[PDB]
Amino acid sequence: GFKQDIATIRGDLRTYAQDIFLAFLNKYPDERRYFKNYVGKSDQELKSMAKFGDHTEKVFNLMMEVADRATDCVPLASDANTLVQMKQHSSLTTGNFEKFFVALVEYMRASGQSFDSQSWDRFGKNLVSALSSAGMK
Ligand code: HEM
Repeated sequence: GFKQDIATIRGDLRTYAQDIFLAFLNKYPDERRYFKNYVGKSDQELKSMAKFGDHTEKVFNLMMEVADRATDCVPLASDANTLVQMKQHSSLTTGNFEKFFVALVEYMRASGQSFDSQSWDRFGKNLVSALSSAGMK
Protein backbone atom coordinates (compact mmCIF):
# COMPACT_ATOMS: atom_id res chain seq x y z
CA GLY A 1 0.00 0.00 0.00
CA PHE A 2 0.90 3.68 0.26
CA LYS A 3 3.10 3.17 3.40
CA GLN A 4 5.12 0.42 1.68
CA ASP A 5 5.46 2.60 -1.41
CA ILE A 6 7.11 5.31 0.78
CA ALA A 7 9.56 2.60 1.94
CA THR A 8 10.19 1.46 -1.63
CA ILE A 9 10.94 4.95 -2.84
CA ARG A 10 13.05 5.83 0.19
CA GLY A 11 15.08 2.65 -0.14
CA ASP A 12 16.38 3.82 -3.49
CA LEU A 13 15.52 7.45 -3.32
CA ARG A 14 18.17 8.55 -5.88
CA THR A 15 16.95 6.33 -8.59
CA TYR A 16 13.23 6.85 -8.13
CA ALA A 17 13.64 10.63 -7.68
CA GLN A 18 15.66 10.96 -10.90
CA ASP A 19 13.41 8.60 -12.85
CA ILE A 20 10.12 10.22 -11.76
CA PHE A 21 11.44 13.78 -12.24
CA LEU A 22 12.62 12.89 -15.73
CA ALA A 23 9.26 11.28 -16.43
CA PHE A 24 7.63 14.55 -15.46
CA LEU A 25 9.82 16.66 -17.68
CA ASN A 26 9.38 14.13 -20.56
CA LYS A 27 5.67 14.12 -20.32
CA TYR A 28 5.48 17.93 -19.92
CA PRO A 29 8.52 19.32 -21.68
CA ASP A 30 7.35 22.90 -21.23
CA GLU A 31 7.91 22.43 -17.50
CA ARG A 32 11.64 22.26 -18.00
CA ARG A 33 11.73 26.05 -18.41
CA TYR A 34 11.40 26.37 -14.62
CA PHE A 35 14.70 24.54 -14.24
CA LYS A 36 17.00 26.81 -16.19
CA ASN A 37 20.10 24.66 -15.63
CA TYR A 38 18.51 21.47 -17.02
CA VAL A 39 17.55 23.04 -20.37
CA GLY A 40 19.40 21.41 -23.28
CA LYS A 41 20.72 18.46 -21.28
CA SER A 42 20.43 14.80 -21.93
CA ASP A 43 19.41 12.45 -19.17
CA GLN A 44 23.05 11.38 -18.62
CA GLU A 45 24.36 14.90 -18.72
CA LEU A 46 21.74 15.58 -15.98
CA LYS A 47 22.83 12.63 -14.01
CA SER A 48 26.41 13.93 -14.29
CA MET A 49 25.48 17.19 -12.57
CA ALA A 50 25.78 16.82 -8.92
CA LYS A 51 23.28 19.58 -8.66
CA PHE A 52 20.55 17.60 -10.51
CA GLY A 53 21.03 14.68 -8.16
CA ASP A 54 20.88 16.95 -5.15
CA HIS A 55 17.74 18.69 -6.37
CA THR A 56 15.87 15.49 -7.06
CA GLU A 57 16.94 13.88 -3.81
CA LYS A 58 15.80 16.84 -1.78
CA VAL A 59 12.45 17.12 -3.60
CA PHE A 60 11.65 13.45 -3.11
CA ASN A 61 12.87 13.33 0.46
CA LEU A 62 10.44 16.18 1.25
CA MET A 63 7.69 14.53 -0.72
CA MET A 64 8.17 11.33 1.25
CA GLU A 65 8.07 13.15 4.56
CA VAL A 66 4.85 14.90 3.53
CA ALA A 67 3.44 11.54 2.38
CA ASP A 68 4.47 9.87 5.61
CA ARG A 69 2.87 12.59 7.76
CA ALA A 70 -0.38 12.33 5.84
CA THR A 71 -3.34 10.36 7.24
CA ASP A 72 -5.24 8.34 4.65
CA CYS A 73 -3.45 10.32 1.91
CA VAL A 74 -4.60 13.67 3.40
CA PRO A 75 -1.48 15.86 3.85
CA LEU A 76 -0.99 18.32 6.68
CA ALA A 77 -1.96 21.90 5.85
CA SER A 78 1.38 22.98 7.31
CA ASP A 79 3.24 20.83 4.77
CA ALA A 80 1.22 22.31 1.90
CA ASN A 81 2.01 25.76 3.22
CA THR A 82 5.77 24.96 3.23
CA LEU A 83 5.51 24.12 -0.44
CA VAL A 84 3.57 27.25 -1.30
CA GLN A 85 5.87 29.63 0.62
CA MET A 86 9.19 28.29 -0.73
CA LYS A 87 10.84 31.01 -2.85
CA GLN A 88 11.67 28.36 -5.45
CA HIS A 89 7.89 27.85 -5.99
CA SER A 90 6.78 31.46 -5.97
CA SER A 91 5.53 31.69 -9.57
CA LEU A 92 3.94 28.23 -9.71
CA THR A 93 0.31 27.41 -9.86
CA THR A 94 -1.55 24.29 -8.83
CA GLY A 95 -1.49 23.07 -12.44
CA ASN A 96 2.29 22.59 -12.16
CA PHE A 97 1.73 20.24 -9.23
CA GLU A 98 -1.15 18.50 -10.96
CA LYS A 99 1.11 17.70 -13.87
CA PHE A 100 3.82 16.47 -11.50
CA PHE A 101 1.37 14.03 -9.96
CA VAL A 102 -0.09 12.88 -13.29
CA ALA A 103 3.49 11.99 -14.37
CA LEU A 104 4.28 10.26 -11.06
CA VAL A 105 1.13 8.13 -11.17
CA GLU A 106 1.75 7.23 -14.83
CA TYR A 107 5.28 6.19 -13.95
CA MET A 108 4.00 4.00 -11.17
CA ARG A 109 1.40 2.32 -13.42
CA ALA A 110 4.02 1.68 -16.11
CA SER A 111 6.69 0.34 -13.73
CA GLY A 112 5.43 -3.14 -13.51
CA GLN A 113 5.77 -2.93 -9.71
CA SER A 114 2.92 -3.04 -7.25
CA PHE A 115 2.76 0.65 -6.27
CA ASP A 116 -0.60 1.77 -4.88
CA SER A 117 -1.14 4.15 -7.80
CA GLN A 118 -4.64 5.02 -6.85
CA SER A 119 -3.43 6.26 -3.47
CA TRP A 120 -0.70 8.42 -4.99
CA ASP A 121 -3.32 9.94 -7.29
CA ARG A 122 -5.55 10.68 -4.30
CA PHE A 123 -2.62 12.09 -2.29
CA GLY A 124 -1.79 14.37 -5.21
CA LYS A 125 -5.39 15.53 -5.46
CA ASN A 126 -5.54 16.24 -1.75
CA LEU A 127 -2.18 18.01 -1.81
CA VAL A 128 -3.34 20.22 -4.74
CA SER A 129 -6.50 21.04 -2.63
CA ALA A 130 -4.26 22.02 0.24
CA LEU A 131 -1.88 24.08 -1.90
CA SER A 132 -4.84 26.14 -3.19
CA SER A 133 -6.18 26.63 0.38
CA ALA A 134 -2.71 27.83 1.47
CA GLY A 135 -2.84 30.51 -1.28
CA MET A 136 -1.41 29.01 -4.50
CA LYS A 137 -3.21 30.29 -7.67
C1 HEM B 1 5.15 17.92 -4.27
C2 HEM B 1 6.03 18.24 -5.23
C3 HEM B 1 7.22 19.06 -4.99
C4 HEM B 1 8.07 19.05 -3.88
C5 HEM B 1 8.05 18.13 -2.68
C6 HEM B 1 9.10 20.05 -4.18
C7 HEM B 1 10.18 20.27 -3.29
C8 HEM B 1 11.27 21.10 -3.56
C9 HEM B 1 12.41 21.23 -2.73
C10 HEM B 1 12.62 20.49 -1.42
C11 HEM B 1 13.28 22.10 -3.40
C12 HEM B 1 14.62 22.57 -2.99
C13 HEM B 1 15.71 21.55 -3.27
C14 HEM B 1 17.12 22.12 -3.00
O1 HEM B 1 17.28 23.15 -2.26
O2 HEM B 1 18.06 21.47 -3.55
C15 HEM B 1 12.60 22.51 -4.62
C16 HEM B 1 13.14 23.41 -5.54
C17 HEM B 1 12.52 23.83 -6.73
N1 HEM B 1 11.28 23.39 -7.14
FE1 HEM B 1 10.05 22.09 -6.23
N2 HEM B 1 8.90 20.66 -5.36
C18 HEM B 1 7.77 20.06 -5.86
C19 HEM B 1 7.17 20.45 -7.09
C20 HEM B 1 7.64 21.39 -7.99
C21 HEM B 1 7.01 21.70 -9.26
C22 HEM B 1 5.77 21.06 -9.76
C23 HEM B 1 7.83 22.64 -9.90
C24 HEM B 1 7.75 23.24 -11.21
C25 HEM B 1 7.13 22.74 -12.21
C26 HEM B 1 8.94 22.89 -8.97
C27 HEM B 1 9.98 23.79 -9.18
C28 HEM B 1 11.09 23.98 -8.34
C29 HEM B 1 12.21 24.80 -8.76
C30 HEM B 1 12.40 25.56 -10.04
C31 HEM B 1 13.16 24.66 -7.69
C32 HEM B 1 14.49 25.28 -7.62
C33 HEM B 1 15.44 24.47 -8.60
C34 HEM B 1 16.93 24.74 -8.75
O3 HEM B 1 17.43 25.13 -7.70
O4 HEM B 1 17.47 24.53 -9.88
N3 HEM B 1 8.78 22.16 -7.78
N4 HEM B 1 11.38 21.92 -4.69
